[PDB]
Amino acid sequence: MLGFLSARQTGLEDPLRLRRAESTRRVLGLELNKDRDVERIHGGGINTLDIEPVEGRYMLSGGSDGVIVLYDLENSSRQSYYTCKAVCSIGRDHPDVHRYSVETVQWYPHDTGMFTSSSFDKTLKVWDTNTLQTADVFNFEETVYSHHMSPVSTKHCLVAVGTRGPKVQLCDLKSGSCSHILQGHRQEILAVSWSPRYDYILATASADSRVKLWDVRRASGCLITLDQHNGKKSQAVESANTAHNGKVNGLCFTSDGLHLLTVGTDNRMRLWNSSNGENTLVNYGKVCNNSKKGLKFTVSCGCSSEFVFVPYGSTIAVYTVYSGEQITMLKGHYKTVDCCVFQSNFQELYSGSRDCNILAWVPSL
Amino acid sequence: MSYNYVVTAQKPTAVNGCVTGHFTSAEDLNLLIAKNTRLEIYVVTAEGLRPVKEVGMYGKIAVMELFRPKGESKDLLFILTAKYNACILEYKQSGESIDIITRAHGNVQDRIGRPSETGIIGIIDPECRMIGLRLYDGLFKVIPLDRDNKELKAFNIRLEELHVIDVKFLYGCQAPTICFVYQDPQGRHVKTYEVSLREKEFNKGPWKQENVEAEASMVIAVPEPFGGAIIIGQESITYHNGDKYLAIAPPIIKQSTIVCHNRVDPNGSRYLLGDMEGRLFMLLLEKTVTLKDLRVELLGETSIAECLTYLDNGVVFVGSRLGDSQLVKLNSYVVAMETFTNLGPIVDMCVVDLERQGQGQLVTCSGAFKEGSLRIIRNGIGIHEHASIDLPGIKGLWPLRSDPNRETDDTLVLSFVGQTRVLMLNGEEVEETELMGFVDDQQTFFCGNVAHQQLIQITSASVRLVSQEPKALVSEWKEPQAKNISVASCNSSQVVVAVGRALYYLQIHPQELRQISHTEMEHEVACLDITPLGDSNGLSPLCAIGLWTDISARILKLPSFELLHKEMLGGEIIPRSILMTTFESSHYLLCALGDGALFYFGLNIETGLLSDRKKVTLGTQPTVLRTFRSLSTTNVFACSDRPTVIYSSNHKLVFSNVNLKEVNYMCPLNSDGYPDSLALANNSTLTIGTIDEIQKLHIRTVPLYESPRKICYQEVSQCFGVLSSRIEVQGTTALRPSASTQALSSSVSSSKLFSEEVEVHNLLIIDQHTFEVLHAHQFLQNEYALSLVSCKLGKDPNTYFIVGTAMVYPEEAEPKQGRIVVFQYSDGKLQTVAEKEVKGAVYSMVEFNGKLLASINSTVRLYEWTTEKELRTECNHYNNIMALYLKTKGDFILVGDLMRSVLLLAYKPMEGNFEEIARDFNPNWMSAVEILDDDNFLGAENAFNLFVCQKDSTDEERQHLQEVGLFHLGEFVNVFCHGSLVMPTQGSVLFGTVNGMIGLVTSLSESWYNLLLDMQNRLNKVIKSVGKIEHSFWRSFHTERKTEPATGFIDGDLIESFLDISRPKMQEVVANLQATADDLIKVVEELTRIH
Repeated sequence: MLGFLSARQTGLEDPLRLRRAESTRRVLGLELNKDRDVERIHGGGINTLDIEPVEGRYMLSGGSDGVIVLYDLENSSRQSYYTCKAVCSIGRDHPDVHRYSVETVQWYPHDTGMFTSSSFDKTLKVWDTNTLQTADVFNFEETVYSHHMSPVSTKHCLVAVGTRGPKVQLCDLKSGSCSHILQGHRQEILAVSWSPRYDYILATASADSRVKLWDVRRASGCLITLDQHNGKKSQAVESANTAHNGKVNGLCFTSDGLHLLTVGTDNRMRLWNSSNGENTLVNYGKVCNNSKKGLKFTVSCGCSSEFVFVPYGSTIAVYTVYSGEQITMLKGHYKTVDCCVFQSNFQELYSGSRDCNILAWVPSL
Repeated sequence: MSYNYVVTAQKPTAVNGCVTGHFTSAEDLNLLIAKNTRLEIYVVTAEGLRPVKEVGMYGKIAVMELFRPKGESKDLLFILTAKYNACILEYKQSGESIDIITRAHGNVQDRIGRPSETGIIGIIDPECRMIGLRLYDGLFKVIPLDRDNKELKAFNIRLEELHVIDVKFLYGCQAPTICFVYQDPQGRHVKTYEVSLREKEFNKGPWKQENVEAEASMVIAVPEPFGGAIIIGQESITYHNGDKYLAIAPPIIKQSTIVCHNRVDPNGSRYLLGDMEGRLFMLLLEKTVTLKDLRVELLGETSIAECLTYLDNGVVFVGSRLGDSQLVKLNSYVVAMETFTNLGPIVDMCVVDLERQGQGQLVTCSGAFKEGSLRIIRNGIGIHEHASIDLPGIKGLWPLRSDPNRETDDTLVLSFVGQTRVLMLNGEEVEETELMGFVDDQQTFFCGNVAHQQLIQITSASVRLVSQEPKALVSEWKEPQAKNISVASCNSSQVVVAVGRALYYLQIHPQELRQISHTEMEHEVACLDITPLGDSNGLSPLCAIGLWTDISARILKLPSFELLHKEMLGGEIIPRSILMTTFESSHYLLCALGDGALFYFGLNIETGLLSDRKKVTLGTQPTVLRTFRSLSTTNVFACSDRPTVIYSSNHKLVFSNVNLKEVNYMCPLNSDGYPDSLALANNSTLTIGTIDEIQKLHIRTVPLYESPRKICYQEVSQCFGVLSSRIEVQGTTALRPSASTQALSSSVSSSKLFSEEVEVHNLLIIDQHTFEVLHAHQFLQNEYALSLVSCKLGKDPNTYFIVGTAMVYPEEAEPKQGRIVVFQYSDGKLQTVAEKEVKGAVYSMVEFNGKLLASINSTVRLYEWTTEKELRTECNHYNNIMALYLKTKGDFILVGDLMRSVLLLAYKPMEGNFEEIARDFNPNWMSAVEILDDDNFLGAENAFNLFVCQKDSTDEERQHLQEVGLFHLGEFVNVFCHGSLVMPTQGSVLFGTVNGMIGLVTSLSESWYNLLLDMQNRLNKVIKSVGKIEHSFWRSFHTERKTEPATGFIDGDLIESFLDISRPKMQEVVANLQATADDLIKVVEELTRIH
């Protein structure tokens, strides 16, 4: 620690680099913050969390109980220990309460006053945070598995929605619209997410064991299909071009948006060239994934190394995006971990699991 | 309060970039210098360097390379800002109207992208086909060059290899090629991708990759004959060209890390390397032309080199962030011709109100290790040179008027080893001459212009009264037994020429030298004066004398020669000069001793009893004084190595420094070629000048050859506590002896409580005047001085130097052990008062209301001082990620944190504990911290920023600290501290940076902030910036996690630049406002009156 300080004061090594360099040092010795607590409201195992993109003060949580809990994560007690209280929650009394399991809940990129919620009650709901009413409600032929908006810009207001329907469904928030559809996947889509880097690029993870990347401005055809053998395998049609040996159900972009992480039902994580789809052959080993739903997992940023937090059984396994080397498996949950979500401001992490308990993970010393 | 002002006290002085090419015209070999915010251009001439242009940018200069594309007449210059503002700039200038011209610019910042560890790298192609940028890991930006790319549109190309050490272009390839060292898990390797603009992609480089050193850190692009690429490791140096491998490993390079190199021979035969151990090396390459072998000489020792460029003929400019920049001449050894005072990374500083004046002074801890020093910055005045004739060893200077009829003076007389010269000063042309009545073979002790149209020339021989109208000698007075004269002092009618012990009084009546009195003294006569005090007729009733043997100032009634006040000054140091002069109204006395230390007394002419006494050490060599009539009043020009001018304003004394290395003697001369000017002399030359009404800065370096860390001033001990840190390689032995070895008295800490190159920490007692190291204390094995205190604690009114230290062992990377020690220096010896063991490093210590507050790791803790002469803890506070900075006002306490921004922790006494009042929840990595007043607080963000919080006033939420000011400064600020360097704004806060930039901060009322705010944007309209870069972009808060415009801060420099713009373009700035032209121009200068 002291050498870090005596370098920074002298201007030996770049200050902001030493922060990056310092920050990976914290993510390493991160442990289950025992002096923190997330208040228990969700009656179901947590299917999603989401921490605010600007300042990251408030958090949304989703649950199988069809509930949306909204949390304050700050502390202002004269003590060093505290319990994240829920400021608001869309509970059973509420006129618009989700009827069934809530699988994604996402803060409106570039507007904290709103947020979004999709469920297994085949709806997508738009929300006023400050009043707690509703704004827009959408409806789908099939159970919603994943929804997302690009955190790049506000040149578009499309919401990617990945239902059990093989058609991918893009919903304009601006107006009702919802007519826009993307076509090519053949089985249930389990994960959607946009490129942080690229404005109109969307990724799509269906159960048909393939992944696709779409320019939504294009009225036909995806841009690439992730092929795991990099062509090497002479495969017959409609069996070729399959990312995972089993249904693909996890998707997160790399901090910069230069790669993609697919985790499938075959227990693999694969790191992918987000441009050409080149399987980088980064190993990670067997990553137990036997879920029937989406797999919500996050990526670290603002540190030298880029880690990737994938929920592994009753733990969150921590890898090194580009080395593939596992650091550890954050252990605190007694039941299977559903989701995890990384805090960029203090290199923290929050896990929502079927144990119905959201847990905080901070670095130590 | 709410809105603040930011203006420079001192510009960045450290060079993180230098580059050499034909910039100004095809044959003027320019040296171009990059100090952070500023860009300096110089012509190389055989003798010295010629400054052609110093310019300020809006952004930190990260890249600077010159290059010339085909068709273009002279080299064009690339720059890039840390905020990624690229620009290509030409330099054109007609007459003397000097222009810097933008040919292209464009910000290339990819919104996101992990910014690479080794940091920004800008390289340019040998043929000028493109400009390559490694900014972010896995991403190589490529700014094209083959068409009018004015907006500098670039495309990226993915880079498969993400950890990369350094990359360059290469010579003689058929397509732009990059050669980089990269790192996977198999160590560091070297590799080539050719670069294509049409494919927009890397293809296959000419030769295949090869293993290289674990610590291979640098890539030198060997030019056209030979070819290849040299790679600088720490153990070995390797060369790769595609068909050849060649590797050497001299034992003379493994010691230290070779950090910066430069091509010397344009055929790439000689290369200047350089490391952090200051060592300049020579890389030689040996010569169907291929490489034959490598070879490295050790050339000498320099300021630790950041950047270097060889000019012409052995001459080398040396850039250093780490100490004083140099200009060295190659000879075995290396002789620095010139050397440029860079305040190294200003690690700490202190305002010192020495001379208890209305003006304070700044002492830093500047530089690290070998360049490590203190520095004394303060305001001063230089002189306008006109004549500086070189007349060695002038023991005196007097002005006379040759023609009695003239009311101008045309004579200057000069004392020497045994005789006396005469200087005519032919209007504007000084020449030697003769004078009748005045001897040129006896050493003159006094002369001037006396009463009844007469002259005077007291020499060692005798008093020799002269009639001025005809010349010759009308009287001569010598001691009756024919003896010499001791201490001469006379005015216009009376003389009291001293001899040995005795005193022989005189009067200069018409044509006669009269005596009245003769008396012995207790001891031999030291120094005399009478200067027309009270006048009444043009006469004295007193006599100002000192003695030897007792050291006693003696004011005597004149005719009777009786003692009224025999003053005693003490000491073995004896009085040098003495004077009597009236300021404002009051009657003051001034006795200058042999060591500088000057006494100034309150005096009345009726009594003479000396009332109220002080001691303002204004030098170190003997201090001879001289009255000089500065317009409406008379001032006193003291003469030592630290020259001074003294005048008064408003019934209290002023001690204005003079910006000259040393002035021996001085006398107020008002000729006609030089009306009311100065005549000044030093050991070598005689100078004539005038007062510089523009008050600049004076700096006095005090080399230390090790690391200065902290600095606080003790007034009663009249000296400094300084925390030092010398390196020593494994019992150990230091490399070069530092200020902590050459102390007078030493000590090594004894403590037993805590039971291959290590840092050794000493506490340095440094006299405030001599600047010598009175005491050096060596701390325990691996103890780390991190905090320092000068203050008194408890009811015990003894002042203490208190230090908080830790225990450093390889295994742990955080200290679990440290101590707080209480020292005492008085009576010349360093006492140790008390100990205290704690469970980690102390990063901060400051006095609190009669208590010692200290930051022990992640705990802020408060100590009282037991009458038992030990420390007791009153209350603690555990909630912190890392307690780094403490600053106090009243019962409030500010806390900076490693990343938690700032807590305004409070203290309510009735229970005596730590109440958290209000916190900021912005996640800020902090550099420095400060209170302007109980309401507003300034802090320094790791990303080179300044924000101000505020307390919020109707519920429990009030614990949220509201940001009210945002600013990007560009300077990593290592320390704040209150005080001012002078005597429209409120309060005065000074800061020291890493780049050596010293900064004032102050506060404003809304009425100003608004008035000044438009004015700035109105300037940014009129001003054409260097790379066409916007101001409020350069001033917008920027980290990775945020970017927001400059609000709550006015840039004073932007406002100050207004006095350097052209005339009508000022009227343009006015246009509308809310205020006519000349109202502005005054108050702008009135705002110069603070820094």
